[PDB]
Amino acid sequence: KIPGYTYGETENRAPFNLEDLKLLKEAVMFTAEDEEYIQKAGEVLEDQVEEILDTWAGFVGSHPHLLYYFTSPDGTPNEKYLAAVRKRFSRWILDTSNRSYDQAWLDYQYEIGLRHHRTKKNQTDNVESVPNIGYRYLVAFIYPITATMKPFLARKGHTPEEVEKMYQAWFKATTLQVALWSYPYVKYGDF
Amino acid sequence: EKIPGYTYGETENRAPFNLEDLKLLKEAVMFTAEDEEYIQKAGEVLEDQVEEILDTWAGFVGSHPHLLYYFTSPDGTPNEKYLAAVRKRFSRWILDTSNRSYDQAWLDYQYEIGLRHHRTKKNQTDNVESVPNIGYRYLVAFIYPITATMKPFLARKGHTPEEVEKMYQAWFKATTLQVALWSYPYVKYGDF
Ligand code: HEM
Ligand code: HEM
Ligand SMILES: [C-]#N
Ligand SMILES: [C-]#N
Repeated sequence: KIPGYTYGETENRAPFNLEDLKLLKEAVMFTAEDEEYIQKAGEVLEDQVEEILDTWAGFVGSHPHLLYYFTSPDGTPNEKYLAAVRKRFSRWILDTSNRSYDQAWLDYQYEIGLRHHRTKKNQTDNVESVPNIGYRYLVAFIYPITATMKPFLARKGHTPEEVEKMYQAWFKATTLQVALWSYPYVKYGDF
Repeated sequence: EKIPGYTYGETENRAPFNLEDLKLLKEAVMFTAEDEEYIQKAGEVLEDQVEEILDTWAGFVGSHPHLLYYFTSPDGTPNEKYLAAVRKRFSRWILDTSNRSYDQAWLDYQYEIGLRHHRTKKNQTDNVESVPNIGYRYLVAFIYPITATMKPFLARKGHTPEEVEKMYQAWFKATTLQVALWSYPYVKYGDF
């Protein structure tokens, strides 16, 4: 198993539904063309995940105010926390590429938002760490997530056109997800 | 000659986020002095194309009833006065993003723009009757179509793909940065 990974088995139903999802996909310009290319992105990234995770960890770890969110109260990084999240983040790369974007997917998107937010942060791994990840950084991270993926998307010999389409699909899907993850952060009724 | 409703540098509130917050947020979006240079270049490329850009942007918003919704009168039809007034301020925002120093005045206006999408100030600037709040989910979503809209225009002055990529990436970073700041009035106090 992947510890803490509970896709399909969340305690809550998401507060957004399939119509909300359709409308949000429209807002990020996501179509059947992106369904095709996000799946291809999975195929390309799957065997590169260790290097992708090393790069992502390098980014977070190089900024004290970001590594902060994985620290124990004494200010030192909690390596068990980092390692447990790494395994779930690795799986998220595959889920983004392979899962149907349906009710189960929406339920887990609500869960991931809850886990960055004070509602559930630190509970999954039973760690003691900072209580909340400020929302400002969830939005900001859309950029470095896409920048991290981009070079890896070129490494299986796909055409420049195909690489660009995979990258754009990844950007749309990341944006879509972060928008959903805002739910527990947003003043009730303003989402 | 004054753009109605455009109050850059003269807003009523100091932003709740400061220049140190901004430094740290720039780090999170990988925005550096290099991007300052490339966003200025993007400005130079985009400036004389703004009418086409605005038509393209309006076309996207107008293409989906649930998006055009945010500019509608109670009868469900677009408020053309509202669209036209916002268009002029959006045109200016393209230039500001490219040309202003991201300093305290800039931060203060980012708080203002957030407040104007939010129920706090929406519809007050133009004194219109429209929908009370733009759901935050769409502000985040729109990071994508903003970048997709700018991309082809960034290539229309003969720059190489490598140069267009640097301008595009700078625009993407700067748009993300701004939407992150605009979340402030939407986010539960203490969670931003
Ligand atoms: C585009 C934005 C982001 C993406 C795509 C992302 C991705 C993920 C994923 C896939 C997980 C595991 C979800 C699961 O439990 O199955 C996770 C958890 C986590 N992320 Fe992020 N993340 C983002 C923003 C952030 C930011 C800004 C930080 C600040 C460093 C951060 C730090 C963490 C932490 C500390 C956890 C563990 C939360 C917990 O205690 O459950 N993430 N993230
Ligand atoms: C990346 C996201 C967005 C960007 C860059 C953007 C840009 C802008 C700008 C520059 C303005 C004028 C600011 C000023 O008053 O000086 C504005 C206002 C406005 N925008 Fe957006 N916008 C975004 C998201 C959205 C969304 C999702 C909608 C929904 C259709 C929307 C609809 C509106 C409306 C209705 C106004 C007028 C608000 C008021 O009553 O003052 N915007 N936007
Ligand atoms: C999150 N990493
Ligand atoms: C906003 N348009």
